[PDB]
Amino acid sequence: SLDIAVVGIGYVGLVSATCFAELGANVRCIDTDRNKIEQLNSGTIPIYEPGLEKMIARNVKAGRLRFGTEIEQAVPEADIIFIAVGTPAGEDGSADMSYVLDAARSIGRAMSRYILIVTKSTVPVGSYRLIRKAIQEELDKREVLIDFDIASNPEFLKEGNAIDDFMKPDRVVVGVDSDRARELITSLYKPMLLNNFRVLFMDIASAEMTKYAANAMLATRISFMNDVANLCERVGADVSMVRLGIGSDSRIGSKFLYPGCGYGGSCFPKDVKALIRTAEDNGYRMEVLEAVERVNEKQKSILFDKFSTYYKGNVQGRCVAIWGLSFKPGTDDMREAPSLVLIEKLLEVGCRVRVYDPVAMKEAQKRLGDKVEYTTDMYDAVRGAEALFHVTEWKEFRMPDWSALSQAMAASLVIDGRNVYELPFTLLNIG
Amino acid sequence: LDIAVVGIGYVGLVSATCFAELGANVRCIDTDRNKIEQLNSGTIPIYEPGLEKMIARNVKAGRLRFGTEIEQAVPEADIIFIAVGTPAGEDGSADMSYVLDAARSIGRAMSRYILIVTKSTVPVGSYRLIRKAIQEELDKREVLIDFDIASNPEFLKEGNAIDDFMKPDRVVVGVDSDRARELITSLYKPMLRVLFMDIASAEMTKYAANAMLATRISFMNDVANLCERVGADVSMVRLGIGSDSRIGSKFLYPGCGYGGSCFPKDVKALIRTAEDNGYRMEVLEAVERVNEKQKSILFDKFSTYYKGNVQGRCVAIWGLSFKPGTDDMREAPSLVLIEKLLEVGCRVRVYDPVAMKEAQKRLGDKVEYTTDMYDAVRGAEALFHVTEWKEFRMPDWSALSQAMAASLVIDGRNVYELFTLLNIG
Amino acid sequence: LDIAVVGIGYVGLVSATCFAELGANVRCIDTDRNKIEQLNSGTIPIYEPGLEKMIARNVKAGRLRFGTEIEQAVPEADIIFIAVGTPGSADMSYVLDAARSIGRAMSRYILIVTKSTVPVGSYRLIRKAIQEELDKREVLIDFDIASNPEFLKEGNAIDDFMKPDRVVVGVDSDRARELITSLYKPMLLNNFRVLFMDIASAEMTKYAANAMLATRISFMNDVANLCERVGADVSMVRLGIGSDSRIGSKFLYPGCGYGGSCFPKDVKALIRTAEDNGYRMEVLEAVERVNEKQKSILFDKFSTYYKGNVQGRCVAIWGLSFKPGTDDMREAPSLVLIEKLLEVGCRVRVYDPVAMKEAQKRLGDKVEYTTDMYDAVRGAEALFHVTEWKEFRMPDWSALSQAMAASLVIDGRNVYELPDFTLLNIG
Amino acid sequence: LDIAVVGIGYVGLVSATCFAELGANVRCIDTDRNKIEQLNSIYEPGLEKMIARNVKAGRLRFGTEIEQAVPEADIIFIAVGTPADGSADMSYVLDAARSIGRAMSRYILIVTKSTVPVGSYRLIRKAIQEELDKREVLIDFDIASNPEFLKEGNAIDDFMKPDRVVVGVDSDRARELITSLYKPMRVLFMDIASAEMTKYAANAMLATRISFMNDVANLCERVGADVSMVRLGIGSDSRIGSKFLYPGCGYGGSCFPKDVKALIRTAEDNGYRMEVLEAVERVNEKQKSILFDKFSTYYKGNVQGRCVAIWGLSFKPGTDDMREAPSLVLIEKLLEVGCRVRVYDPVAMKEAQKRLGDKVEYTTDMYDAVRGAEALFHVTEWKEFRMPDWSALSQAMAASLVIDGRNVYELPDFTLLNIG
Ligand SMILES: O=C(O)[C@H]1O[C@H](OP(=O)(O)OP(=O)(O)OC[C@H]2O[C@@H](n3ccc(=O)[nH]c3=O)[C@H](O)[C@@H]2O)[C@H](O)[C@@H](O)[C@@H]1O
Ligand SMILES: O=C(O)[C@H]1O[C@H](OP(=O)(O)OP(=O)(O)OC[C@H]2O[C@@H](n3ccc(=O)[nH]c3=O)[C@H](O)[C@@H]2O)[C@H](O)[C@@H](O)[C@@H]1O
Ligand SMILES: O=C(O)[C@H]1O[C@H](OP(=O)(O)OP(=O)(O)OC[C@H]2O[C@@H](n3ccc(=O)[nH]c3=O)[C@H](O)[C@@H]2O)[C@H](O)[C@@H](O)[C@@H]1O
Ligand SMILES: O=C(O)[C@H]1O[C@H](OP(=O)(O)OP(=O)(O)OC[C@H]2O[C@@H](n3ccc(=O)[nH]c3=O)[C@H](O)[C@@H]2O)[C@H](O)[C@@H](O)[C@@H]1O
Ligand SMILES: O=C(O)[C@H]1O[C@H](OP(=O)(O)OP(=O)(O)OC[C@H]2O[C@@H](n3ccc(=O)[nH]c3=O)[C@H](O)[C@@H]2O)[C@H](O)[C@@H](O)[C@@H]1O
Ligand SMILES: O=C(O)[C@H]1O[C@H](OP(=O)(O)OP(=O)(O)OC[C@H]2O[C@@H](n3ccc(=O)[nH]c3=O)[C@H](O)[C@@H]2O)[C@H](O)[C@@H](O)[C@@H]1O
Repeated sequence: SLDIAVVGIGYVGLVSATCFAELGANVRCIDTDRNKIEQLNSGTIPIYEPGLEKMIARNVKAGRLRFGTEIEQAVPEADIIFIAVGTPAGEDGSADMSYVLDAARSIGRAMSRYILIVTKSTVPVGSYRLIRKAIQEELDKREVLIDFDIASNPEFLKEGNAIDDFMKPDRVVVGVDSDRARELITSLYKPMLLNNFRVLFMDIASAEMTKYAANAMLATRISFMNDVANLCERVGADVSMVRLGIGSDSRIGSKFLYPGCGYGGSCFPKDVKALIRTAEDNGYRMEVLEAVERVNEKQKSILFDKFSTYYKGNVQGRCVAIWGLSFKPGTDDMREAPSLVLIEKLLEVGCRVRVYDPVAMKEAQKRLGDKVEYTTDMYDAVRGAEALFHVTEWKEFRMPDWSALSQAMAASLVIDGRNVYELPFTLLNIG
Repeated sequence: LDIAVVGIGYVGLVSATCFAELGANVRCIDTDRNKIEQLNSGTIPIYEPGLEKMIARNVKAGRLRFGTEIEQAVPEADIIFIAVGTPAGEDGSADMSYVLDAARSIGRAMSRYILIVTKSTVPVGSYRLIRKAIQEELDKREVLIDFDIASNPEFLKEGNAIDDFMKPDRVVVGVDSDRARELITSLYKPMLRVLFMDIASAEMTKYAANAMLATRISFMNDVANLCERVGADVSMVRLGIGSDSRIGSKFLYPGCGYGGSCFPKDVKALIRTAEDNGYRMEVLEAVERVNEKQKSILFDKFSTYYKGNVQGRCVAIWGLSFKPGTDDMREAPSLVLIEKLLEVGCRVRVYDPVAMKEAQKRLGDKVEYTTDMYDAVRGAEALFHVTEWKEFRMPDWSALSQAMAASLVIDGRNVYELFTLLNIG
Repeated sequence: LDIAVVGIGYVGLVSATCFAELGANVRCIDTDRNKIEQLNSGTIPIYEPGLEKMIARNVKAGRLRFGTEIEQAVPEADIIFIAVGTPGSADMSYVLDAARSIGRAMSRYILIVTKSTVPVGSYRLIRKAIQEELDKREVLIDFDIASNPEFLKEGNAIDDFMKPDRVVVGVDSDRARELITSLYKPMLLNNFRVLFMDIASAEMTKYAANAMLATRISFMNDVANLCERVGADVSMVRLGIGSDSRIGSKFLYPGCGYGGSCFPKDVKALIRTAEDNGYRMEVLEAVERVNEKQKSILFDKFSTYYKGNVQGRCVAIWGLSFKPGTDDMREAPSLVLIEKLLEVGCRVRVYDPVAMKEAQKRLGDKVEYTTDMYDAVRGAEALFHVTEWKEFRMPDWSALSQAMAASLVIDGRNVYELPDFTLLNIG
Repeated sequence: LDIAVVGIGYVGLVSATCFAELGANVRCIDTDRNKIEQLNSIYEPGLEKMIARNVKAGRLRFGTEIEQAVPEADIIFIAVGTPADGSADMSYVLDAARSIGRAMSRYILIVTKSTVPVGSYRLIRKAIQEELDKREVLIDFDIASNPEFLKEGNAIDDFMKPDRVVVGVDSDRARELITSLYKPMRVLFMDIASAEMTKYAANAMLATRISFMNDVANLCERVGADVSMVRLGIGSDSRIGSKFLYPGCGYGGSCFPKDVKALIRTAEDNGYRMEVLEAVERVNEKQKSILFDKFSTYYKGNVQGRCVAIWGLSFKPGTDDMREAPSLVLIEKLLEVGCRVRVYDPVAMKEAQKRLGDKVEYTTDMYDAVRGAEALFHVTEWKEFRMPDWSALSQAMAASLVIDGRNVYELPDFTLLNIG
């Protein structure tokens, strides 16, 4: 088989460790957070990633998945170790490499024999050199002579579809600088990729850049379509028709062209900013990406502007309802969510904000406390509301009872940030 | 069906010819007597593979005829297509004079119901101006004749237009009446993926499509330029991101920029449309800026290589057209490179298998026109590969090195693996 | 919309639950009162990925309710789906029973949509059955009938339903088209890929799609079996042909045959429909012959390897369900293997992550049920890998070698490449 | 690279010409001096003009002597025909192999692009080696398989923009050399036998789809379903795909009929019966009788002396090729029962005359064909037939009956019969 260690319990580490176990590997998944580690082991933590809770539980029961807090205990047990720790934005916008290098030093401190270290974390081009050096310095301090290889294997799964994205990926990208790493990685993924061995091998630097360019291009599709939607509004065109009209060109493709109230999540904002910053360090300005960022920042302001413009600037103190708080459907994650930008402005003007999300309300309460009203379901939310904002397109919002909404609301006004509705109400949307 | 098509650029000529191929009776019209004259004698006014032969058989069969008079075509036609150019106007706006000219001729000549379909790339809302122009001529003549207007944008590439027309990824049609919808359906159904929408949305679709493709290129050019500074391989990065089905693997090639008669003008026109409406298209303006800078990269590589010492050097250029498979040199990256080489007093030898006459019209005696690729490099201290014509793909490196004064190749299209080779990313 | 769905099989349960997840009010009906109680309470095990949790949340939210009386749900429904069983002649009694019940309860216009796989022309009998009940009641009420076959596969049912390649709908009225459009438009955010056709063509499409899938498989099994004899690699062949965009890369995997109720049922249904009309489906008859023979291949390789002397040998089987992700063993290749093993007197140890309770219902004490994949192989002289559950993918071969009496693996799904073992596979 | 290509059918001529267009120095060889004289001075879009520019530019040359081309080439392609006991005729391929062996002066890579049965590469090596042996010379060489996937009449596009390139090799030297050839122009490397099998399996799968759809169409007719709607309904499943699902009056051409048969024969020689393919073949043979039978049934068996018209003779649009054409089965049966047959094809009429002589009347255009016709058969879906003037047809015909073997027409007076 393989013995695999994974460092990190973010989506990436948790999903990857769990899926490798599901595939028959013996896996140890490690993190510094002892509380969460014990809860993952016990099955006492709410998990909203579809299928993940049961997949963890079955692989723990089967004895193929174990959770721990000590990298130094896992290293001598593993044939391959994946660094899948966070790379959040640093104070100046560059990728914060502190957690990645902490893991690398721990690996070097505990190494007992040859091991392959694979960096799955999103790390700037050249990072593999810093990781290698950190590991080697620890071996030197120890005065030991132990062989190892490093590789890059960025992850491309999205929150909300993580297991399917991991188990049936469009491709797997792998940066290597050795035959040994290529062989070991081939043998790891060959049994998984039954349709076609679609592992793309390349040099390490190129694999690291690939992750940045991918997320940057996705963000660019979205900001591009946002600018087009906003223009459509002024000239009397229908952006959903335009989307169909251009996505049908096979050179463009039909996915990730949805305009709306912006992209959120931790990843696109942090990764676009880090790539911009890597470029600046090298004397280069990334003008397309700078524009994509500016557009997205403005787009997160539009829902409030629609609401205030409908009411001709008279919105102080009104009651409103919001459907959707998470940054996208299928998660409790609210990092960089457009909902928070809307909420913050609504609070500045003293609105009474009633919120509902099928999963993210505990996270919302962690962020907002008593500043908003938490409601039991979508219909409870709209009681007495003078506007309804549809911000995150969870499936339960898709087919509302408009009659019931109209009876419950103070004013029959819906502002759709995700362009899902057609009325049988005044409906405002993007484009 | 009896169809008229106005215009004999690739859009009008290819659509007219293909409609005839499919069994329609087609009259294709233009104001240029000389070009029509050549078409009547079996010579095409454009460089389009397979076209002259397709015309020949369809003229012989009696399904295709050419003319210079809209007013004689109109009374015979069930549907007339406006497919004339909409080049950049003086202020970057789409020049609508040719389109409205055609619209007015149609209104002068109309005798009964006709559907007018605009295939020309026209700004959103142009259908309203076109209807008004037609109505005004009907009003002058004091006649009472209904008509419909539709948008059917073109997605053809010069040089591969027949294949693009005959096997399209989709057909986009903007209509505002059932009668127009039924009539266009009956035209396309014996060919075929048909997207019906309102007229404004069809007009916008054409600009948005062209703008997204330009966007892909400028995006990849910024990535390529960064790759160079950080030691990543942009060919591997292209493979790595294009393999995601959300992005796709086509139209991701970095190089020395985009040119032609379509992207620069359509991107400009869309940015201007925005400005007229008090909106700034931020992504597109940045896409435009990146592309303008990218057309300077080849010369800058050359100059940096010779450490700024370039005066009086002989150089050779492979490729002059803005892309392979055409004589078209509008906004070509080659012209930006040549302009700069000339400014610093380089001796410039050029070869293109198709575009040399067009180059000669543009440059006169300023560059040396050579007979073949190997003839171009004789005595050269730099070879620039600017346009990726197929014949340039497998060069004899011995034959080159022993003919050139210096074995330097600066590849603006990332086709070559080995001389010193400079490339993009 | 207020929607009713009759039937609590894969198709009925998944459609009902997904419609409620999308915000509709849904009543889901079946005669089985015990199972209906367990569905409302969230107390029946469900191995369809995601389904148990989605049912529970929609029940709790009040969008999904299970019941036993169709006649209760009809006056409250805008659309009613018939998704009951139609178990090579089709038993239509369940569909027509539902149709009659609808006719007895109808108070106003309703659209009746048949999602069950039914013979071509069934819509005419369904309309006639409903009308008889209206006539008997002396009521004059208009209604429409439609066909909306289901294309989901077991093990991926929710994703298949929520993000389908297409939705096929047979209709004969604008009112029905408009109503069906209003149901699906909100779901299909990427593009509206509802294909409207006449009702008979929608019925035929369901059988023809499944029959084409079966045809690809039997085609590749004949190619794999030839590959063994001429020294070609069928995995390289699959890549070689699947890369032609006119062919495509999906459902080309040769193996120990196709199972499940659906492919055999639907291939046979077309064969029989042809015979009923003086025709013969020659390609499909061959596809079925090839599949029958393919289900003997694993045993034949085992016997040949031991030169026909196999009585009294212990063997182990990994995988019992007809495919991974279900407990469903209907027409499973595992059962054909097990039968032949028992017919020659081999001792059979079995393991499947999910299907062992079903296997015990089917086999009783005929085979030994084991606790995990490694327990299964203890003392075995051959290991058959029949159903490619993921936990089987990366085995500890040394452990297998130590536990087994002989290191022989016979792989009916072409997943393994050896790192001491002998590996036999298909092509 | 210096490349030689042996064979001047569309496979060899297109491959040779496309290699030259891409900058290679190419010598293209055939045994027929007049065809080579013509070329230095087939029906295929764009190929005439591509040959001309590459001959002028001195990258493409035609010759009759393999012997002269071999010591000049880095890579030689065998691209001669393997026409149909039913097994593949290997005589042309082996002739080329022996000539290469007779001429070799140094290491060369021999690439077989001809469609050849699994294991043929062994015979090819043996043939070349025996010649080297006869000469008592010690020269190493490699052999590879590189099957072609070109469709007649869309061949340049198929070559230049292929879905994939398939290469069977048994040496790293061959792999590097072939990689160096294609990279400047998605390449699947495998062992040689798997490459040879891939070609047969691909064509057999395409045939299978057709016969599958023809059985479904014929059934649709009997149960009141519309096979065009069924085609859209099943091809929209991404597992199936929407291309190459068109029922009609059968597949023809040289390729599918002979390759299906050859594969069936390879299997028999190996003690295996390909039951799916044998059924596919049977269905297609019967399908080519469907048009005539629809005509005879329509007229209640009383057909002697009636005049009929046929639109389309070639096995498919875009070619003059009539090998195994459904039109020939239709015409032969029409002549048997004493019908008078008028034909029109925009390209294939000279080929038809070679096969039919004076047995049919050749006409000038689609309208001339239907004059006094009591049935019009649409057999090959050439584009000029797509928007007929149905009034004009009505007036010219003796009876307004159209029998469509390609399901292209919907009527706007006429009776239309079609397949499914
Ligand atoms: O680096 C990462 O970990 C991941 O980041 C993203 O995944 P994620 O941010 O979880 O989710 P997405 O589905 O990309 O959504 C991002 C945001 O874009 C928005 N969005 C998405 C698509 C669209 O067309 N329009 C649009 O506004 C979403 O609603 C959401 O707010 C990428 O999609 C993953 O490939 C990548 O692996
Ligand atoms: O390349 C990959 O990543 C995927 O390849 C296949 O996925 P796919 O070809 O999309 O097929 P599925 O939709 O997962 O399964 C469809 C049918 O094919 C069958 N199948 C799949 C794989 C295989 O090797 N043999 C085989 O018969 C399954 O049993 C099932 O009935 C595998 O089934 C997945 O485990 C894997 O994630
Ligand atoms: O509006 C039009 O009539 C046409 O404009 C373009 O066609 P065209 O400009 O002829 O040619 P492209 O192949 O799109 O090339 C445009 C430019 O981009 C460059 N390019 C193209 C692709 C690429 O990946 N990278 C890149 O630098 C080309 O070399 C060329 O300079 C579009 O591709 C057509 O879909 C459209 O119909
Ligand atoms: O009519 C139905 O209810 C369903 O029947 C099948 O779904 P199902 O039988 O549940 O599952 P499949 O994944 O199609 O598996 C069928 C069998 O084929 C086998 N298989 C599948 C794919 C393959 O390439 N090779 C192969 O042997 C599988 O292992 C399994 O035994 C169809 O795939 C669905 O589209 C259809 O809706
Ligand atoms: O047409 C359909 O059946 C599918 O269309 C979309 O699916 P898809 O375009 O494949 O996108 P997903 O993978 O579901 O989502 C990708 C990203 O796009 C975003 N998205 C999706 C839909 C939308 O309207 N707007 C939008 O921004 C999501 O928030 C997510 O971040 C819907 O999101 C699916 O729920 C639906 O089943
Ligand atoms: O071996 C070869 O050289 C070629 O054989 C065929 O090409 P070809 O026979 O020239 O033409 P096809 O377009 O495949 O048509 C074959 C026959 O099938 C019929 N056909 C095709 C497609 C269809 O859906 N239905 C159908 O009846 C056509 O009318 C024609 O009679 C294959 O398509 C090529 O990929 C292959 O390279």
